Amino acid sequence: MKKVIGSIEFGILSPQEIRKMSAAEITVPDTYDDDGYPIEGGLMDKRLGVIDPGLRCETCGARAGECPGHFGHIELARPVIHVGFAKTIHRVLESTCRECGRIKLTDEEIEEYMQKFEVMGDRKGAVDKLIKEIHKKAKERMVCPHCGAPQFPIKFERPTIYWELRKDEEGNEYKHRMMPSEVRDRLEKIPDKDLPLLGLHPEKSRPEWMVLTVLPVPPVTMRPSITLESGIRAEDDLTHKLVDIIRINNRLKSNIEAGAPQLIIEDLWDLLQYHVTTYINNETSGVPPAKHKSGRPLKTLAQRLKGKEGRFRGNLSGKRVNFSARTVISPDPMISINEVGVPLAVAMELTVPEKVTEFNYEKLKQRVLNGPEKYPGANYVIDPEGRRIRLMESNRELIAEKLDIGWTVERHLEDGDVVLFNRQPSLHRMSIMAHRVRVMPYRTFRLNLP
Amino acid sequence: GKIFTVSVTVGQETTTANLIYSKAKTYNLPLYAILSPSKVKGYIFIEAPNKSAVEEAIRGIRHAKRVLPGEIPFSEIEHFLEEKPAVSGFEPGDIVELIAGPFKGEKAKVVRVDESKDEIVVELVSSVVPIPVTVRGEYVRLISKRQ
Amino acid sequence: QGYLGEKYYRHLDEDGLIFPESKVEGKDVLVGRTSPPRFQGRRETSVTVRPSEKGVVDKVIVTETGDGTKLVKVTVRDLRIPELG
Amino acid sequence: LDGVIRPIGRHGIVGEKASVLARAAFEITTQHLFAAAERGEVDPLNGVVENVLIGQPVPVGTGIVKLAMSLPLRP
Amino acid sequence: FRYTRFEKARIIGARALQIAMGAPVLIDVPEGITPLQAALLEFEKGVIPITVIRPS
Amino acid sequence: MYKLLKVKDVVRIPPRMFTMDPKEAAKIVLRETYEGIYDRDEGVVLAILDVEEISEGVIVPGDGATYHEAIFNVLVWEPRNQEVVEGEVVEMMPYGAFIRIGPMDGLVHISQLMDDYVVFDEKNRQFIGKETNRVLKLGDYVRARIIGVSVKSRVIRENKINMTMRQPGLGKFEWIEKEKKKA
Amino acid sequence: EGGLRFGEMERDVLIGHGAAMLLIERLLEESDKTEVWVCESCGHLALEDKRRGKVYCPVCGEDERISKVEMSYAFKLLLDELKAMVIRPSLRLKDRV
Amino acid sequence: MIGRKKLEEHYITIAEAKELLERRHAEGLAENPEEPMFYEARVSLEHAERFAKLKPEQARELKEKLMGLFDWINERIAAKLVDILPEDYLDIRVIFAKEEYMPTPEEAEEIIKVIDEYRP
Amino acid sequence: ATAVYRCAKCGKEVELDLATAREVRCPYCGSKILYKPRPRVARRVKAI
DNA sequence: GATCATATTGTCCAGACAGT
DNA sequence: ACTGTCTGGACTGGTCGGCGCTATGATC
Ligand SMILES: [Zn+2]
Ligand SMILES: [Zn+2]
Ligand SMILES: [Zn+2]
Ligand SMILES: [Zn+2]
Repeated sequence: MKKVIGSIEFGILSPQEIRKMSAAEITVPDTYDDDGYPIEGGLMDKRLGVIDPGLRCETCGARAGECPGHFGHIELARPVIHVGFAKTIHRVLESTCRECGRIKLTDEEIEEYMQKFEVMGDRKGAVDKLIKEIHKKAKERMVCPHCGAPQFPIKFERPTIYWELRKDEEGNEYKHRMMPSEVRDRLEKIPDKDLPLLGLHPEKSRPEWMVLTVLPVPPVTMRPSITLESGIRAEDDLTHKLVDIIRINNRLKSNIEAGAPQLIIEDLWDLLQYHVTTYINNETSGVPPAKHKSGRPLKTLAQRLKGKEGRFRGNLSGKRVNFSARTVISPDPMISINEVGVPLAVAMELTVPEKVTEFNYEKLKQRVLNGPEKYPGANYVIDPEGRRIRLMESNRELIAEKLDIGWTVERHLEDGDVVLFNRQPSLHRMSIMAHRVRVMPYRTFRLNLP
Repeated sequence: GKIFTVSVTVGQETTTANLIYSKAKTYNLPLYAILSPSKVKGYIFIEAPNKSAVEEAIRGIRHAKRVLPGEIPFSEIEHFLEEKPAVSGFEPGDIVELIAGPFKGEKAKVVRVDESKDEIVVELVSSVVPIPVTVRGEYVRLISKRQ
Repeated sequence: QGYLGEKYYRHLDEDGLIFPESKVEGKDVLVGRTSPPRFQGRRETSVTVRPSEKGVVDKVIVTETGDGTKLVKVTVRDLRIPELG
Repeated sequence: LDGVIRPIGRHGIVGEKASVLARAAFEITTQHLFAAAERGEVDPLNGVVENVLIGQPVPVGTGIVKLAMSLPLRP
Repeated sequence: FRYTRFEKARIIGARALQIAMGAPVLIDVPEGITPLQAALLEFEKGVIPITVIRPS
Repeated sequence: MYKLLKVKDVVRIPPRMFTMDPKEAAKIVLRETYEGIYDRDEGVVLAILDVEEISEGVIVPGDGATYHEAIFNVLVWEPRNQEVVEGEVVEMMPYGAFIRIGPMDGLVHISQLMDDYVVFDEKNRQFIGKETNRVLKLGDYVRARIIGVSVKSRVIRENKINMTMRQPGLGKFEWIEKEKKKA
Repeated sequence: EGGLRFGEMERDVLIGHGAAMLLIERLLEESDKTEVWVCESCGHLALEDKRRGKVYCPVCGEDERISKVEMSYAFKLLLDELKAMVIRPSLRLKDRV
Repeated sequence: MIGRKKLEEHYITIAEAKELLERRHAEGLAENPEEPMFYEARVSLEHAERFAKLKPEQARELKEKLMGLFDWINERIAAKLVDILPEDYLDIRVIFAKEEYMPTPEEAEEIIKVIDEYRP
Repeated sequence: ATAVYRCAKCGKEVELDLATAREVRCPYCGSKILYKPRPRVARRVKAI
């Protein structure tokens, strides 16, 4: 049968889910060797998909053009704060106790907020207002209502730097840098019952998943590699960012295994955090954007998703379509308002797929027997099983003799065919209308003056 | 004498250390000591009275990026200048990854380890038949401790 | 592999260059070029006319670039009689 | 609609849209998606732009027409 | 009872899709028209079998 | 174990079957769709008997076919764990004997066929007991209960059935009769 | 030999015209139509192995409850981008009827 | 899972399944190609007609008698009993050894001479 | 696969084999730019 | 000579925030 | 409770055509 996506549920990917979804582990910061073959364990590994036509994917066994691509995982030496959740993390850091892990609210207040959450319904604005109110109420409490442990204010430095305002034995106020490991350890202590108070799903948006311990490297198909006209492969910006991330992670792992001092470890941790932050979003405020060797800044996943040229607008809301033409228009008062002047060259190129029935069998047979170079003719023939055959001179008569009920014939544009006629910009719904095809031997479009 | 860190290009820390040594010898620098362990990649340690001498000594070398502001305590680098074989701390039954050798980029399991011959015996986990091979103790890295 | 067709190279000479004053159509081969294979037989990298363009080959120039490699520039002219549009 | 004056931008009508994809497609795509991931929001895909992005028929015009058929057709 | 433009368009599209892959025409045909024209003549003759479900 | 089920389902009738009866068209579609497959919770879908009730069709967008809510009777076969069944040996090879008990073919291990090291005779595909001197040949009725069913695939042939036979009271019908004579 | 862009404004005026199936044919059936395997247990994109010849969900298992969903390849790319951005989209499948 | 939902589930016997498969064979014979069903259904019909111990109406009567005689047994137990048609304690014991209940000799005997009525 | 070519500046005929050419130039005047001569096969052009 | 790891980290509008 | 200030985001769509860039300082 067939199924459709009834609904979409969003959440934060757990490290276990990233490990399970990964078909390979990436440790080599390289794409291709001298001869051009992929390197095992690299980003261009066949386990993550294949772009080059010759290669065959290891995970699914499919060739290029049909392999959907498979994700990989990178085991980071140290946890890295996700920048997109980073500010939200700070909010949780201002809402939960540093020792017990529970929210900084009384039991009666917690229960009342639960009734408030249940009562209001599903309007987003009320939920955000309640979350902001709860965070504001909890952030001003310096004593945990459940454990009584003292709390300290936390200062958030953009993009992923956390400062805790601590007091020494002499009363001096100093700032302690909260490492991502400490932040993740603090986030792990929050129970599932306090997560709805923080606006987090207990089974889908655990706060500890907001700190990245495993980095999901994208499939090969989503970041394809092409060969230039000079014979040199042109890598993607995401591929370069992942190469840098893998190199820094390997250096950090080597230094950790070598017993490097704390100055080494925190410096490499900061470098890895910067690399991951740029990989998530290269236009993050407060950091220098990642640049190529030519000085060109890279666009990472965030710039791929957002913007006019992004996936949402340039590829999802609006995209290029097939079976479309575009040319100059010239006046034609001799045709009706229902008719559009279609050139013969355009008509013989754009094809209407018409199924062979009991009443149009002779017309479609004549269209097939005319061929693609004779008007009115046909360009392609699709059998009922589903194989598309292009009509050439050799098989023009053979396919026509083989035509039967249920076949589809991509015939040329004929008179009376309905086509869309749109002019850009489309300010109103009247900027496109369905006209009738009128075939004339000239080159330009023809549209009636009214 | 305070310990400071100098970041250098990976794979040529010894060359930068030798260049700094030559500069100190031929330029009368107040440098006390320079250390460049092979295990640590891309960084070197400099024992100097102050960080200003460190940044002055490393100045003029394009392969020396910067000097870290902090000061390394001597207990952190005490274990670096200690006579200890690389095979120490490796017990059979765990999993290791071979850094170099003919089996480059391969995971294996330790079967026999001895410190007298500075070598270790590992069985490849990807091999269907168990065939032990010998590899230098410094060519492996512990990935998970198990018996 | 990559052979466009027998009739596409009908205007080529024995040196892989198109003859001048030769009528060409869309996707017609002007300079026959073969590329070494990636990572098999030699690839096909012939320079062809645009699919929506045609005309007559006006001139062919053979020279060398700054690196000493051969360079062939083919100028193709098309008569544009005024029409609708 | 909510008793207060709201703009038509990212801070107004589009801001309080129940659909995650509707908010992400128009404005502030990255932070809206990350906030939806934080909240674990479920998009019912009851809008038009989400069905456009996915490929399901939109719930407007002929997309709301439901048809019934009597199988034994005897011409 | 009247048919809306959207309902009529949906009915004609469904009938044309049925005619394209089966569903012999209940009326005469001019021997050469497209299935869309067949659905149009079926609607014009008031012989369509497809109904419209409306909430109540 | 054979099973009769009353199943309600949405059946898709293509426009080419419009001229036929809706019940017959739904039965044909269900027969070409569900018959000959294996279901995890139902077993071997053997046959579709009839369609009791059908509903008015609904046309979904993007498809000219008509979807009908129909209730129908299905005869299936579901092998159960620790379930006894009688069959006939149809195939014998050295590692185990294949017996037909229904739509599937159960496998009986040569080690565990009897409490005796039975030798396989490759000349005539026979099983010979060393001490009991009992001969097992093709076409012999046997009785055994199942201990292992593989439901890793939806194909009937790829599914594997393993039974147990070393327990007393099982084996050939003549063996059961001889055991009953002693008791 | 590129195509013609059907921009956001064209989609908006097609919505205003009320032509749902025309918009489906334009944006989906003629640009990037594709089929994917979705696991009903967790909503993750299932993996189909041609060598094994079987479809299964690697994150979850579920060798039985896998369904084929027709959607745009741009939507699949968006899902991949979201997964790379450490965001898990769970596709709750629904019956067509 | 067959269909959207299951309404009624019954443990049918060998004889009634054989009758249903014979009806399917007749329908396939009415169908123009000479092959009525696939390999599995034809093999099932052959096995059922080879092990056709009882008539379908006799099997139905025996199954309903078993169902009305006791209360702890189900349709599956009655179907298995009418399939095996036990004659003594040995087959009853090897059937019910792994079951939830190991029946006493008295109820085993009463099952036995309920079974052997009109037994071929 | 040698062929005759016309020089750009001097215009004299230049003979060389492009397949195995270590350097293509006109030896008569040193010019490095050559023109491919028009073939003598008759071509038919429609008058307007 | 032919290779090879590494390759730095303009305006305007609206929401949130110290200060008085 | 007001008030000026810091920070963040967007800046109509589409099309034709071209130009040009996407390594290097050691090592044997
Ligand atoms: Zn693949
Ligand atoms: Zn606490
Ligand atoms: Zn799953
Ligand atoms: Zn010259």
